[PDB]
Amino acid sequence: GSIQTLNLDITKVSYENGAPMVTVFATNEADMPVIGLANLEIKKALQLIPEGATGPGNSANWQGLGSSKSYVDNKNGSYTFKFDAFDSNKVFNAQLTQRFNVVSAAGKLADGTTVPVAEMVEDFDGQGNAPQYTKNIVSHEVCASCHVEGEKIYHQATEVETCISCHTQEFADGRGKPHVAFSHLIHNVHNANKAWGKDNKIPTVAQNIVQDNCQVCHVESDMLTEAKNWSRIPTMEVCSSCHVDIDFAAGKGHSQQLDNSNCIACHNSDWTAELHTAKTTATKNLINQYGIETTSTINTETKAATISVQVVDANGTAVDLKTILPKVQRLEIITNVGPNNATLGYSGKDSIFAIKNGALDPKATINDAGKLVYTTTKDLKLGQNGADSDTAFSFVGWSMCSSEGKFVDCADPAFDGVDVTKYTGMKADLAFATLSGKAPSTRHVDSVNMTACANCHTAEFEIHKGKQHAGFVMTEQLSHTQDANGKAIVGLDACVTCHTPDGTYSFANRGALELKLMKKHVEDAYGLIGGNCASCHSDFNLESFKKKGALNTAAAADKTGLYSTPITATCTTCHTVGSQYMVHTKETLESFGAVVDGTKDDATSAAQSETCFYCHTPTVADHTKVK
Ligand code: HEC
Ligand code: HEC
Ligand code: HEC
Ligand code: HEC
Ligand code: HEC
Ligand code: HEC
Ligand code: HEC
Ligand code: HEC
Ligand code: HEC
Ligand code: HEC
Ligand SMILES: [Ca+2]
Ligand SMILES: [Ca+2]
Ligand SMILES: [Ca+2]
Ligand SMILES: [Ca+2]
Repeated sequence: GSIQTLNLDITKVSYENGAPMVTVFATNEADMPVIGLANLEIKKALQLIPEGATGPGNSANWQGLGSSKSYVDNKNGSYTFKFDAFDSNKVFNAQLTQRFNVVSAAGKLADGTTVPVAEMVEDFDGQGNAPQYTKNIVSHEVCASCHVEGEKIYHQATEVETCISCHTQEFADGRGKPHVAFSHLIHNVHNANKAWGKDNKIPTVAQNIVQDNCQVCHVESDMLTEAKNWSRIPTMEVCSSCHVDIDFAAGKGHSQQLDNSNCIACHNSDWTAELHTAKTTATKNLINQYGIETTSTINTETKAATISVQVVDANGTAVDLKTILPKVQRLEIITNVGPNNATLGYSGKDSIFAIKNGALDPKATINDAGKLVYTTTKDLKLGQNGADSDTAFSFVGWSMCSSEGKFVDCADPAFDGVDVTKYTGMKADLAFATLSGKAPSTRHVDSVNMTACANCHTAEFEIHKGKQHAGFVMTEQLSHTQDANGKAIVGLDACVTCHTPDGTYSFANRGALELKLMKKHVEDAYGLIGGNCASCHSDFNLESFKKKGALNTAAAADKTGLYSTPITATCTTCHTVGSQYMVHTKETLESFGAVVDGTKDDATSAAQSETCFYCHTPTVADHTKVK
């Protein structure tokens, strides 16, 4: 017995006896009543002091009325709370909005049914009817974009409304610590201008992901009537969380301000909203001005691929590349072979900067039809490694010079791409060709897609933008399949051009795509993701292992490549052999048909000999599952 989702509703609030009696109804995912909850609580009872009541320009704030763990299980899915010590401070005012924060701890019913954590708030007037006014600015869903839903965010709770219900102005005032008010703390912990906590943690990682982008948490909503407070209610307490060098009292960094009375007079909502979103809005507009449509064909005689790039405008109308060449900062074409198991490795792949700072490479031309045309020079070894090796796949990344939200001429032929304020990564593309002229093979894209990446990195993520690459913006341009609802899947299959089974530039980096994303995020995003496979995966495509060969897993002493059988390679990214993270010894893994950091030939020969999935039945919900 296990409940998937515990739903909680406050269905009745009665003040007929003085302190409120609060009834909560608990249901599961099938809307069935949940009887026997042992850890249900009113974590906070609050009332809302309205905007400006504590002084001109000041925020609304949640005044404390107490808490209760005293309830009766009514044996029908409902639970009725009483307060032993309601409103200890004697501040209860029936003219104010009343809030209850209800939490149910993860654990078990008597029958031993597992129950997950649940949290909610609901607001009422002072007689238990619907409320007359609210402070509804954000909703828990925005935090779940980046923080694993149902797990504690830092401490105490899993949903932002619970945080807000404890980290009040009254709480911060009572501790003599303005910074622990939630409206200060939330921006402070994602912004690197000052450290937080006893340890002076500098939020470097949070700053690099959030980038002060208000729209990752402040989202327009009909369900949130105070959503525009982020631009409409400027206060020194909140604005100082990132603007840490102003002293309003002393007029240092700013004209003196002794209260919040005049902030809105100068800091109008339009200006605050525009200035903090201007750069991301401008970049997004630049990215959406142009597209590319890419084709590739194989010469049946020479077995070279010819890649043709059509620039298009926002409407999909042809643009002759000659008209914008002076503003093309880079265009790169990377070609590999065998989309399900790349065969050329990193050193064998075909690659070219066809354009650099307005200059065509001599190997690339613009034809009379205004398309860029480039022919591979590397041996593509088409057809030399089974049916999959009939297909060449070419990834096109490009960038355009830009300044303050406008495209500009690339004025410097040697511009090295380090200063990312001087150009924009544009929409990348993927083109398939076959030697045989049959339909191309394509990689599966049904287990991970760019929608997952975009939850943390935004849809405008210019991947690898800098000295080495133009910046790859991943969109429906390189979609070749739809999901069961007919939505275009934006896959990471193009990334395999470089993220090959042989790795990237070094054999030591687990460069294979099957290893690299999981390696990077277990090392650098563990605080957000940990073991949460669902942060990237809708599914595991375990059938894909039947199309894989050896995967590079290490470098030998002499810098040559060591390889594992593919399931072992994939699991050992996190579960390092010989470490505290892997019970199976090397000898045991070999007993299950694996090659562990051996030769490419031994790993290739054994690649379909692994018995792992006889015992292991991993799902995204539980990757650890065994018979
Ligand atoms: C992605 C765009 C994010 C959204 C939306 C939110 N958070 Fe976040 N948070 C994010 C990162 C990358 C980090 C740094 C993690 C690290 O390992 O350093 C954080 C950090 C926090 C913290 C600090 C605790 C810590 O883990 O360092 C807290 C308390 C926090 N975040 C809370 C939080 C809440 C309540 C959000 C919804 C309003 C929220 N975050 C959104 C990335 C993102
Ligand atoms: C009371 C019931 C709490 C709830 C719910 C949450 N937090 Fe909390 N938090 C609480 C206390 C008593 C303290 C210590 C404050 C102090 O005096 O120093 C904290 C501290 C934090 C901090 C550290 C803040 C800083 O040092 O600048 C963070 C980052 C924090 N809390 C985050 C947080 C989040 C995201 C919550 C919802 C998931 C949350 N807290 C709930 C008490 C309470
Ligand atoms: C999530 C990580 C956030 C980002 C990024 C930004 N804000 Fe935010 N803000 C967030 C929360 C959870 C809250 C508390 C809401 C509540 O119900 O208490 C806020 C609050 C503000 C406020 C206070 C509004 C008020 O009524 O006093 C302002 C003025 C505010 N936020 C502004 C703001 C701006 C300008 C940001 C981009 C630079 C921004 N926020 C980012 C969560 C997050
Ligand atoms: C961190 C999440 C921030 C919060 C909260 C606030 N601001 Fe901010 N502000 C932030 C950044 C990263 C920048 C630079 C923006 C850019 O792209 O140029 C700003 C800038 C300002 C400015 C203009 C710069 C100046 O020198 O005046 C103003 C006037 C400004 N911010 C005001 C402001 C107000 C009134 C806030 C509370 C509502 C506020 N900011 C919060 C980051 C963050
Ligand atoms: C008009 C007379 C003002 C009043 C009243 C307040 N502020 Fe202000 N502020 C004003 C200007 C002209 C600027 C510089 C704008 C620019 O783009 O250069 C500012 C700047 C800020 C900033 C940003 C500081 C920085 O980035 O260096 C913040 C965070 C800020 N102001 C907040 C603020 C608050 C909270 C106020 C009421 C207490 C307030 N300001 C009053 C003009 C005026
Ligand atoms: C939030 C839970 C994340 C999801 C989902 C994905 N990524 Fe991520 N990524 C995340 C963090 C916290 C970091 C480290 C940031 C730091 O400052 O250290 C990363 C790092 C990357 C990098 C490195 C480049 C960078 O811009 O920092 C890349 C290239 C990257 N991530 C790509 C990426 C892709 C393609 C994803 C979908 C498979 C993906 N990430 C998911 C947080 C999160
Ligand atoms: C060749 C032109 C490449 C293409 C196309 C892509 N990547 Fe890459 N990536 C490349 C190298 C040479 C390296 C460094 C060596 C290494 O293997 O680590 C990388 C690195 C990454 C990383 C690690 C963090 C980082 O350095 O940014 C990640 C998470 C990564 N690459 C992801 C990735 C994705 C999602 C791609 C398709 C959108 C992609 N890369 C393409 C070389 C090349
Ligand atoms: C985003 C940062 C990821 C997280 C978190 C996890 N995985 Fe992953 N995984 C990711 C990518 C980009 C790929 C490559 C897809 C490709 O086309 O090669 C993978 C691949 C796997 C595979 C191979 C089978 C497949 O579905 O493609 C397995 C078995 C796999 N990943 C397992 C796995 C587990 C168990 C995770 C949680 C502990 C996990 N992944 C997280 C990106 C990310
Ligand atoms: C990093 C993205 C991971 C990859 C890739 C895989 N696993 Fe994993 N696994 C991971 C974590 C963070 C944890 C929790 C560790 C803990 O605290 O216990 C796990 C756990 C397991 C377990 C249960 C633990 C045990 O001692 O057996 C199993 C059985 C397990 N993982 C299996 C497994 C398999 C078969 C994988 C390849 C398909 C695999 N994991 C990849 C993180 C990651
Ligand atoms: C049945 C006879 C098994 C075969 C065949 C393989 N594994 Fe296994 N594995 C098995 C058990 C009972 C456990 C422990 C489960 C638990 O919850 O404790 C495991 C564990 C792993 C783990 C997790 C390791 C850790 O966290 O310490 C991984 C990554 C793992 N196994 C991988 C794996 C691979 C790659 C195999 C084929 C070569 C393989 N296992 C075979 C049972 C069995
Ligand atoms: Ca209700
Ligand atoms: Ca909830
Ligand atoms: Ca900070
Ligand atoms: Ca295309």
